[PDB]
Amino acid sequence: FPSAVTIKSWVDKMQEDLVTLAKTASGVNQLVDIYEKYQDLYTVEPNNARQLVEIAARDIEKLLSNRSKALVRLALEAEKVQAAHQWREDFASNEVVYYNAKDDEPGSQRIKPVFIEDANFGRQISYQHAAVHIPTDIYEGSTIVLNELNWTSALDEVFKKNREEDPSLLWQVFGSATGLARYYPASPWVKIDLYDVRRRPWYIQGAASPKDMLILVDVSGSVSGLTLKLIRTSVSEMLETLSDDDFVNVASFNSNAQDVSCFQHLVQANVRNKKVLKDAVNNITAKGITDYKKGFSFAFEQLLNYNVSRANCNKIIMLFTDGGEERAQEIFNKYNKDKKVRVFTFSVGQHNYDRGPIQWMACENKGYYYEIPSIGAIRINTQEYLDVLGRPMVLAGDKAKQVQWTNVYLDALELGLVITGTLPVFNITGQFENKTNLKNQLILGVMGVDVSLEDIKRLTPRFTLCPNGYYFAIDPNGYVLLHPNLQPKPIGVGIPTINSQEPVTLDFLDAELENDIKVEIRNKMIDGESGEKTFRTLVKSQDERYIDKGNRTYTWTPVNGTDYSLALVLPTYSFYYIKAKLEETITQARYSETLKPDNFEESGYTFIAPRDYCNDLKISDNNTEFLLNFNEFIDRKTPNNPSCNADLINRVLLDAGFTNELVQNYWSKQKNIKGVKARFVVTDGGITRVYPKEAGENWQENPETYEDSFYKRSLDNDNYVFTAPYFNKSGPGAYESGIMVSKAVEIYIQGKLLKPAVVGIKIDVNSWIENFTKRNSDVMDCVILDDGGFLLMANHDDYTNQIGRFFGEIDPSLMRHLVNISVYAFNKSYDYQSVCEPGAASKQSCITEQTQYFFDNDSKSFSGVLDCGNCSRIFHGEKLMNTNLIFIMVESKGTCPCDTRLLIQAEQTSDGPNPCDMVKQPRYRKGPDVCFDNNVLEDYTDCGGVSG
Amino acid sequence: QAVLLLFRCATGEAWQEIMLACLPGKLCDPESDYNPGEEYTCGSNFAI
Amino acid sequence: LELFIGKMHKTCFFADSDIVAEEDPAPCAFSGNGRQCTANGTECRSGWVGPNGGITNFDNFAFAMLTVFQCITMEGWTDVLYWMNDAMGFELPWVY
Amino acid sequence: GKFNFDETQTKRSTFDNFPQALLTVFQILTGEDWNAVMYDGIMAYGGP
Ligand SMILES: *[C@@H]1O[C@H](CO)[C@@H](O[C@@H]2O[C@H](CO)[C@@H](O[C@@H]3O[C@H](CO)[C@@H](O[C@@H]4O[C@H](CO)[C@@H](O)[C@H](O)[C@H]4NC(C)=O)[C@H](O)[C@H]3NC(C)=O)[C@H](O)[C@H]2NC(C)=O)[C@H](O)[C@H]1NC(C)=O
Ligand SMILES: *[C@@H]1O[C@H](CO)[C@@H](O[C@@H]2O[C@H](CO)[C@@H](O[C@@H]3O[C@H](CO)[C@@H](O)[C@H](O)[C@H]3NC(C)=O)[C@H](O)[C@H]2NC(C)=O)[C@H](O)[C@H]1NC(C)=O
Ligand SMILES: *[C@@H]1O[C@H](CO)[C@@H](O[C@@H]2O[C@H](CO)[C@@H](O)[C@H](O)[C@H]2NC(C)=O)[C@H](O)[C@H]1NC(C)=O
Ligand SMILES: *[C@@H]1O[C@H](CO)[C@@H](O[C@@H]2O[C@H](CO)[C@@H](O)[C@H](O)[C@H]2NC(C)=O)[C@H](O)[C@H]1NC(C)=O
Ligand SMILES: *[C@@H]1O[C@H](CO)[C@@H](O[C@@H]2O[C@H](CO)[C@@H](O)[C@H](O)[C@H]2NC(C)=O)[C@H](O)[C@H]1NC(C)=O
Ligand SMILES: C(=C\c1ccccc1)/CN1CCN(C(c2ccccc2)c2ccccc2)CC1
Ligand SMILES: *[C@@H]1O[C@H](CO)[C@@H](O)[C@H](O)[C@H]1NC(C)=O
Ligand SMILES: [Ca+2]
Ligand SMILES: [Ca+2]
Repeated sequence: FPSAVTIKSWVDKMQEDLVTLAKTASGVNQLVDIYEKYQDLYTVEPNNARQLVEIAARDIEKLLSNRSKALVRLALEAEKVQAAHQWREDFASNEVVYYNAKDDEPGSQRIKPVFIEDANFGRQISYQHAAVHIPTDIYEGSTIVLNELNWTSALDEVFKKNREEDPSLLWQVFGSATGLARYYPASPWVKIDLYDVRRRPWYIQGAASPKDMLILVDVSGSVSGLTLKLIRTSVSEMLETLSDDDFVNVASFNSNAQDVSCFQHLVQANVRNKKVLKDAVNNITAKGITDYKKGFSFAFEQLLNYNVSRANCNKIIMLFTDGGEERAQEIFNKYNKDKKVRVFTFSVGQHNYDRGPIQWMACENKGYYYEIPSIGAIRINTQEYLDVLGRPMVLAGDKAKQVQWTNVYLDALELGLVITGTLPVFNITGQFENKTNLKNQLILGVMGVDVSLEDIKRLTPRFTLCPNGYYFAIDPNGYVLLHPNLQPKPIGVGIPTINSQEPVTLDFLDAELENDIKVEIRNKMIDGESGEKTFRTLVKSQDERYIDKGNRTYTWTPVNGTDYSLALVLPTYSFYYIKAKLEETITQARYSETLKPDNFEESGYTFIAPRDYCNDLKISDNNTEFLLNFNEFIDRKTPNNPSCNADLINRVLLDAGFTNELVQNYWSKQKNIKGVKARFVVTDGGITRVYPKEAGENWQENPETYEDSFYKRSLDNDNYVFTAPYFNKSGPGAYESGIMVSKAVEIYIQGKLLKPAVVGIKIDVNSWIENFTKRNSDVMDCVILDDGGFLLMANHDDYTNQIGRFFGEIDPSLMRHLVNISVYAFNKSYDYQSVCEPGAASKQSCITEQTQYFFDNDSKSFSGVLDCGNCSRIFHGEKLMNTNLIFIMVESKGTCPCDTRLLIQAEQTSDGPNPCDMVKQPRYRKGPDVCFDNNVLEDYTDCGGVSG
Repeated sequence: QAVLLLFRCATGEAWQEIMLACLPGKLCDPESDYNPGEEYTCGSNFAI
Repeated sequence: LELFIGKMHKTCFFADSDIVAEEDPAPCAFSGNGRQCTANGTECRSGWVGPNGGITNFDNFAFAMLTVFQCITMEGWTDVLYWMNDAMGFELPWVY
Repeated sequence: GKFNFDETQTKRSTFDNFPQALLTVFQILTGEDWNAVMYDGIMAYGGP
């Protein structure tokens, strides 16, 4: 084994070979000179974080105020129009004219519309009228439906009036309590149909207030058989009506009351928690005698806990039973004398047991009585309890009409991620003289207007920021309304085993890597206070394979029209940006001439970022043709550009000249270099330049520069970054492309740091072997790894064959010992929006755990001995200077025949974290301040008996 | 097969359910020849 | 017992699965002589419990005696006759 | 109470209480569908 001095000098020669090759071939200093050479085609502008967040938060507040005004103007007409309705009972003569969706008539006439296709809508629509959706299990043409189908026809004019001031208005929907939903503009509905507007999350939040639910399940002997199957189905279909603001728990009683799950108190009832309760419900068996006093005493004690986070709102007890002779009136006179807890009772199944006590239980405690004889009645009887809970809110009047916004969810009409406004509509008939007040305490329905997340993204431009800088808005519950890591996919829970209705609620701590400092920032944003903090953060790469640590600055302010809070993540070296100023005619024609596809042989293969340069230039996702449209638009349009912004076009044109002048003046002289296969320049303007036409066909990176993983990683590092290729024969690239090396250019205009572009080359692996050799020994092994433990230059041929592979999958014994001696740290995190192939108990969404390795210690020299069973193995570790590489030499595994378990660094399916202990110490959250319950004027005399 | 059905009715197995299955509103096989369109006319009220 | 033991054990499941295709399953042909399921994507293999949950069959002396006593009381005898028609064919079971 | 094994439907000819027991015994005497009740009672004890 050679000495430390003889190995330190051996790696010293190669680190000069690698750095000098990349320094000169790419021409890092040449690009720096070009930017400094002119200094007059552009100006340096400051990037004030504090000013940006307030401006962006003002636009979001103003946008949500247009929709709020479009809702009060929409709900006022519905209240007034309905109060003038006469309730006709025969429509055979005066037929109702409406358009019914999902189609190609006793008392209705159908409309066949025109259905013109347009943009900002994924489907064909029509502004002439409003479509009407009726659930399958609801008969159109009934008196209840037909009467509702008339007075809602007056909403068509106010639907048009709302859209005239704001042509950028998305779906406007009225969800009636009868079941039908009328939306504008008219468009066809999207296998059988199971959509009910009354069960949608946006309808539910406007129907009532948050609630502290507690489900009591009867698991005595008499419920065994079919009526246990209906009880478990009714409970499961009822937890589907609970949002993130509602706290629920499930208990069972059969001569003894206990919790059915691992929670033991009220839990937030989010996506993960509701899965645990749902899983625990379909596990209960029926056995024992019935004890109602013990069941209700246990239930009333959990509602009075106050140690854990609750809703501090509607307190309700749900009793799922069949029948008994026990009234338990001694418990109700002890635990709720003030009637602060509602009791809803359900009699489930086909039986002959006494329902009298069950009916009496729900009548004294302001509840309601429900019958569920078969499966067909399960879905509708588990949602009518919101009529009772909305009674106090109706009597409030004008102070209960506040606009609310939902969690981020996928639109039913295939529109993407949207949020919906909410405002209830009340019966008003007879309220002018205040004489009816009989059905006037039930809402007519809920109004709603959809706001797409792409609408919000247009209010927070990000092309003047560094690719590492981004905006991100938060929610009171902590979830993210806006984030680069939020994807239009449902969040997965558990592991999918086989033998989109849920909202996309992604917490802030789950969007990016968690930190002790970041938790404090999250809590300061939730309670709505402005601030700022600069601290060192370790950042996960765009491709989940690397972790790098760099300084970041977080600046947040509350959007205090709504309850959201907006923040702007901005690193250093990005408080200034290059602003292009150029109005000369011939200097842009020459720059635009460099974009012609024909002369790539003299200027290199050129890519263009599919930015929204002008409104008439559609994105293409092809770039080969998109550039053809872009440059043909430049010469076929007056350069004044009155319809689109010149700032986003002046930058790309200015960067076109700078990249070309490097190619013509520097790259053209060296036609071929021994160790170079390709040379690329990626800039902030949004262009890529690969000099060889043949090598430009292997560029698999995203044309958008802000989405390039190597571009973002090279800005954080202050040295050449080696990016390992992929594996598993994922197309071409192993040997015929090369190894990518990049280095971000830094310019100093007036004492200001700026990183406008990156440059790099692709070192061929085969010629690097020749330099490395100056081989396949059976007694020694020499490998080169980067920051992340990926192979880049091996020694044993077969090792070099599996290039760009994690070192733990080819030598687990050495990799595990490296982590222990603190040279390769690792941080594990969960990906809640991932799709994985299901296993045994196409594809389904699941949680996948990610692992990323990075350099822990700053020290460059490592040495030591590892023992793997009656053998002593020695090794030396030296790290290349000005590079993220490490050279490790160890004798071959043949000497010591040991083989431990492989160490996998890949997207591995998991089901964690455990939800049974997260509820013990939940994350901080703030609940709504509106609480509408316990109103004295409530009638509640119709308990369950007037109906039968 | 007809004799077997008659024996089944003689033992009184499900004779009323056989009777209810011979009413006019029944489908009969395309193997038999009949005017197109009128396909459910086979079956007679004399079954009772 | 002598004529037929364990013939009513082949109903037509879905292809490459273990779920019975029909809601009221009936046996296939034991040797390709009785009834064959000709539903799109169905095949049958000997792995079925039996017509009445295994209570009605001729694969035991007690089971055969119970079936004979059930048939001699003119109760559900045609059900067993038709199941054997589905299993074997149309010539032997009617005599028995 | 042992006739709650099917979990998919509710059975009418049971021994749930005295009137239903009397009705089921009378039905067994008449011989109509006595084998169905026998199967139900057999499957109530595990099966074949
Ligand atoms: C907002 O509130 C108003 C009033 O507060 C409410 O309008 C009232 O609607 C009911 C219908 O539910 C009208 O009731 C009338 O009287 C009886 C009661 O239903 C009906 O007669 C039969 O009733 C049975 C039920 O008991 C029903 O099954 C049957 O179909 C009915 N018809 C028969 C047997 O022919 C009358 O038909 C019904 N209508 C009349 C007499 O025109 C009230 O009269 C209405 N009150 C007022 C002041 O107009 C309105 O529906 C609420 N809004 C919504 C969206 O529901
Ligand atoms: C519920 O349906 C009713 C019938 O379908 C609607 O009632 C009809 O509305 C028509 C137009 O609004 C009326 O036509 C005109 O009414 C005015 C009185 O305001 C008069 O000039 C005439 O009666 C008539 N003019 C003409 C025909 O040129 C109908 O008179 C009226 N009644 C009927 C047809 O019996 C309701 O409007 C509808 N409710 C809602 C809320 O839209
Ligand atoms: C939130 O509301 C407050 C006041 O309601 C706004 O505070 C303003 O702050 C600026 C500079 O700090 C002052 O010049 C104004 O006078 C303040 N407003 C008032 C009414 O005094 C704050 O701007 C709001 N939040 C946002 C994002 O605009
Ligand atoms: C938390 O809940 C418990 C019971 O649900 C409350 O009762 C006290 O519990 C703590 C120990 O957990 C002790 O102080 C006593 O055993 C209980 N009584 C009193 C008067 O303290 C408790 O008050 C609730 N709050 C806290 C902060 O523990
Ligand atoms: C990311 O990785 C770091 C480095 O291992 C981890 O934080 C270290 O945790 C250990 C023990 O838990 C401490 O002794 C170190 O001082 C920590 N280093 C730090 C905080 O820099 C942890 O896994 C992750 N740290 C984060 C996310 O901040
Ligand atoms: C079944 C015979 C049968 C009927 C229809 C079809 C096939 C067989 C056996 N026996 C059962 C009892 N029944 C009769 C019966 C009549 C006379 C004597 C004995 C019994 C009965 C049963 C219950 C209550 C009152 C009367 C008469 C027939
Ligand atoms: C809508 O919001 C925009 C800001 O997004 C604002 O400028 C405008 O005044 C609002 N109202 C209308 C009718 O456009
Ligand atoms: Ca009971
Ligand atoms: Ca009979």
